[PDB]
Amino acid sequence: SAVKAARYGKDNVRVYKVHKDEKTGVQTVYEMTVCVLLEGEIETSYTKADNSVIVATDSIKNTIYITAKQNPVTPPELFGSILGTHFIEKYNHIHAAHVNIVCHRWTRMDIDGKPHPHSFIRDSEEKRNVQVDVVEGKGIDIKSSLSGLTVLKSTNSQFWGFLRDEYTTLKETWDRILSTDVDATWQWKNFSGLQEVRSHVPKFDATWATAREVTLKTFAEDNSASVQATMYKMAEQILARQQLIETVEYSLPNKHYFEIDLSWHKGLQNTGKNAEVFAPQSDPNGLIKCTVGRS
Amino acid sequence: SAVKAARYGKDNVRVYKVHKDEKTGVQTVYEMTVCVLLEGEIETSYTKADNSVIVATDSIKNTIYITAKQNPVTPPELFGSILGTHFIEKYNHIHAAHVNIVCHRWTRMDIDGKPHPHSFIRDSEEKRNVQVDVVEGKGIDIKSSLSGLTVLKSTNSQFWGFLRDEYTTLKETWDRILSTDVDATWQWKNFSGLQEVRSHVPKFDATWATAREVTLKTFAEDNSASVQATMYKMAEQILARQQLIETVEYSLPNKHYFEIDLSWHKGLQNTGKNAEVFAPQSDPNGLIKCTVGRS
Amino acid sequence: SAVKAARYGKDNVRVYKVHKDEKTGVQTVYEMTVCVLLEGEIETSYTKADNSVIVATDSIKNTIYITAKQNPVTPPELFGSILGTHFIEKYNHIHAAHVNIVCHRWTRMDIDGKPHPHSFIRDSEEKRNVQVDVVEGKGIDIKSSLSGLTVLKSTNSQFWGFLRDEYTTLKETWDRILSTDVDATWQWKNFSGLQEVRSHVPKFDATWATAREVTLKTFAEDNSASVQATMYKMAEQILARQQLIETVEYSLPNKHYFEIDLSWHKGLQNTGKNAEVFAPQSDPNGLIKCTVGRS
Amino acid sequence: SAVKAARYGKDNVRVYKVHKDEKTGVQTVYEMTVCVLLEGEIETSYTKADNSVIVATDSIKNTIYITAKQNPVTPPELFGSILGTHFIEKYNHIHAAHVNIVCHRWTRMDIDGKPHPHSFIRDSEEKRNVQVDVVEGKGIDIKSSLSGLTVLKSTNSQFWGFLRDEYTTLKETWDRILSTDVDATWQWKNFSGLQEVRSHVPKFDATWATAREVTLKTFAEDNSASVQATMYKMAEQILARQQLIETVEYSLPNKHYFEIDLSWHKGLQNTGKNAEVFAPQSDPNGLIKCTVGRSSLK
Ligand SMILES: Nc1nc2[nH]cnc2c(=O)[nH]1
Ligand SMILES: Nc1nc2[nH]cnc2c(=O)[nH]1
Ligand SMILES: Nc1nc2[nH]cnc2c(=O)[nH]1
Ligand SMILES: Nc1nc2[nH]cnc2c(=O)[nH]1
Repeated sequence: SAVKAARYGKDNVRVYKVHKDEKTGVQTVYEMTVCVLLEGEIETSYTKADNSVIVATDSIKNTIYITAKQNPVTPPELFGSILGTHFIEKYNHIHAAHVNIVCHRWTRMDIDGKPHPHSFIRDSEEKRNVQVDVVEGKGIDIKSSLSGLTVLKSTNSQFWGFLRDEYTTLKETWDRILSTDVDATWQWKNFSGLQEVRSHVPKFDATWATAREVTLKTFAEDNSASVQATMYKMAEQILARQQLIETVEYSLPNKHYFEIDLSWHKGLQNTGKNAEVFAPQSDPNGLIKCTVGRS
Repeated sequence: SAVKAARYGKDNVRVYKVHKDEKTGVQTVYEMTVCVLLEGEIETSYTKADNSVIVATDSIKNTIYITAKQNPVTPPELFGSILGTHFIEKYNHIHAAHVNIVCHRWTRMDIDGKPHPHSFIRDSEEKRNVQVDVVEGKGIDIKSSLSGLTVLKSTNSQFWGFLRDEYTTLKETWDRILSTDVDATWQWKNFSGLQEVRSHVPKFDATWATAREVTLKTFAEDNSASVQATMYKMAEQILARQQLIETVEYSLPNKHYFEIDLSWHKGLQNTGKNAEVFAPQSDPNGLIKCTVGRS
Repeated sequence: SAVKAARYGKDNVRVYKVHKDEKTGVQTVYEMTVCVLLEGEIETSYTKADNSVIVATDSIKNTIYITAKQNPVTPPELFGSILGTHFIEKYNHIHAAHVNIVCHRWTRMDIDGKPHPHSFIRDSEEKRNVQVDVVEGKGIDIKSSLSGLTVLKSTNSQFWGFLRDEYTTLKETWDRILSTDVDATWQWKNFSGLQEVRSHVPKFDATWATAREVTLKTFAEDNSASVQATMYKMAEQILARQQLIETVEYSLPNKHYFEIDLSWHKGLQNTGKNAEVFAPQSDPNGLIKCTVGRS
Repeated sequence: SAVKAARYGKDNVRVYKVHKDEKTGVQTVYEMTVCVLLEGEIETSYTKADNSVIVATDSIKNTIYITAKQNPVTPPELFGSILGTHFIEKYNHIHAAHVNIVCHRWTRMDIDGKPHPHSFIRDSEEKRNVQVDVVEGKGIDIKSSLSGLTVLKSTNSQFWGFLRDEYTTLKETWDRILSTDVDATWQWKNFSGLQEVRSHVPKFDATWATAREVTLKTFAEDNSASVQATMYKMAEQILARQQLIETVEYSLPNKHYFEIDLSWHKGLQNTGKNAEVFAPQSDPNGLIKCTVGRSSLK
């Protein structure tokens, strides 16, 4: 046998960092879950039980804290690159680092129409993630995204003209409920090193806000008959507003709402134009994926 | 042996309702999970295997759907009362109905700084619930609540002066993080019947908004060395602002954030006054409860 | 206002203990999640923010570990009584201690047809729990239970004879799938103190086994048209076999499996006597409860 | 801009099938969750909102049910093949079918020392899965695995001799607790088509049982200084017991049990040789992976 591939590291490392302003007295908090996986000349740890090439995962957890203490944790795209570079630079035998970061929401509270200096609320289970691959000699690869974004539109969505055969029973519709969770991922053009990443810092937070805004707006305004076409319009706008992006990827898990026919009960009308009460379905669910690039 | 208590019904009944305004064309959606358990002279289903006294759980389901279609599903406190009343009025042997409703958040999307007519977002995992108890010849008991409200304050929270013995290792503190999930419940005075509940409708949504605002404010502004003291303050205000309320119950699971001593590494200062990076703890967690009533 | 009720303590405290047999060298492991809530003269901590009467929840945690170290953690009924007793006896202003324990399975591995001395496998997600209420001058109250026991019988289950009205659409059946999670609890007669509990120790593990065996046996053998009737028989046998038990309580959340009509496709027969493929339903579900006592 | 990649289908389709032996009266049940994703000339559905090329997800669901009714659902490897094949063979514009199947346990109950004819128990949250990729003109690729296998050994596990530096605080140990959730996947050699998969049907259940056995036994008996070394040995044996296997992948999440120092309480000894009470840690956790293949050395 032979080791064709190997990674290892620490997962689920929860980190919280606070920023205090001595002047204004305002405080800002950052909470995220980090995962670091290493690659390199560690083959013997598997084949010869040689631990000498092993940087303890516990030490990888230590490095994460230490790094967050000496560096800025925002934007996550930067912090990830810093954390990733450290490993391939500090350890001669390590040649790849894979960093995953999940950012939780801690939105500043508004008390009496005013932003509180030190109170926060988790206003959503929506996440801002980044997957940064740092490979020796090959620069830095970044993949930004947002997930856990749940949306619904009560009308202005249709579905007809689809293939029909001996396996179809679905009835075409010109009005229906469209609900889904949004997983959007934008891949940045390869970066040569930390210095290049550092120089584009301003673009990160901006592009994210751009991705979020485009998604919501397009979703809300688009009177579709093809979820596929809807997400394609979403990817176009993103690619157009940010030149540094190489590809945009969407993954929309459809959430179905069934009509309930109650006519059997005193001629109760609750279908088609009279549909008012629906039964949300936990499963199954449609899944539509999409990767869009430049011509 | 003998049956001392029995209940049965349908759980996890997902429901969705949409209200359309022909005039403006603005739509509104409601989604919730309903549970209905029944009580009465049904012992024989257990003892003699007699089903004749059993109202099918599938029919309880049908009923929930029908009820929603024929009535207003908001406020929940009202809808719950109607649904519970239905069973004791339609069945001779049914003497009590216990309805549990969980309302999910579908916040209206703001596009271009203007509310969208038919697009929604799940802006939180926070819920608004109700527990209605309809008992023949004893009125309707209603318990309202809000849960899943997660907050954190980076300062202005202390803890000192607590009991100290041979089992204590916790050091006193005058500045720490305070994070928790909020579970607040207010119990209304017993209503005589559907009519009376219908007469106080406007107080349900208002009392809920009030309970929410007081919790958020008190938490944010109170600088106490006692989570206990803070929650009592919240209950006080709620009881003072709504006379129709008998008791207010709070249950706060204290989520801890530990200081990370990094001194062992090049004398890095990250404790006490220099504490910037913390480690969130998934478990365990303090749990503080409290039921406040009137003198 | 006035404090009607108050509790507080530590929750989700994970504990693991290993017992090494000094003769054979065989190791047995125990793992469980503990929760401890205290009651007593602590009102002032809420009304006057007086922390002097507060035993830190951190100390509560510490006490759990220490107690586990100096005492046997099995059976959980004993360990819960020891832990509960400690708090009311060590603190004068503490009058009640509510201990909840969840036991996780760590089944010994059989390797090559022989029990391994120190390797375990988490076979089920089924738990064994205990709730122990230790109240000063009122003895020790113990509620044992098993939960998370999932079973299914493809046949020998019926449902017909139930009530039928204008809300009924369900067809009666004489063959159907019965699946459900099992939640069984057995209340022990009130115990005077730790001394009494200790003397009845051998009865705890035994009865749990009995409850589990009866539940499984009855469910599999009973050919009934009433779940309610099946659970009652379960309760009966448990009360007959153990006199120290006062009441048995079952809570069965049904899991439905619908037939799938496939006649629209080449007249495929998949209903009634030809039903082979079914569609498991996540929700909603029927919930049947029952508390049985002695005449 | 342009469409680089595109898939779509039905996810989380729960299925239950029962087999009744009219002779013996013994019934056997099967439950699984299926996911089917399709690929092909469907770019227009994105670029020009053309649903004409779209096979409704609802119809994909119906198809799973029909296929389940007309064919065996065991072993999963076979069923996934039968299902993926159907799509590329029935739709000219559909070129690839990605089928994911999760198998839920329903173990027959033993009552009074004998197996019950129609009663089962969910004796574990452990699962048996398969990922089948049917591509037009490329054959059938199969990835079988087992997951959710949680194990723990209270001793006979060590960790010393690792790299130490200014970021290191961990102390060396010669006796510790080793617990982990096992995730094992074995890739089969490419199959030309359905007929070839059918011929090998018997190897599927046999290899699954071998992988599970090898995993448990090795975990139990190995006294290794590294989880890496222990998972390598497991892969070795599996590759050695089945020649149709090309690679074996292992993903082990080391769950930690920390010692608790109680000496601050009357000098109570609870560390090292005296350790009895441990604190299980929910997070974070170590994560070790590795893909083992066949050597080129003769
Ligand atoms: N087995 C094992 N234990 C560890 N503990 C900390 N790091 C490691 C590692 O790489 N392997
Ligand atoms: N066994 C059983 N099946 C049901 N199906 C619908 N309602 C019921 C009920 O009360 N018991
Ligand atoms: N606020 C608060 N913090 C604690 N930390 C430890 N115990 C307690 C308690 O009772 N209240
Ligand atoms: N939008 C949309 N709705 C569907 N409903 C069933 N299949 C589909 C699909 O592919 N797209």
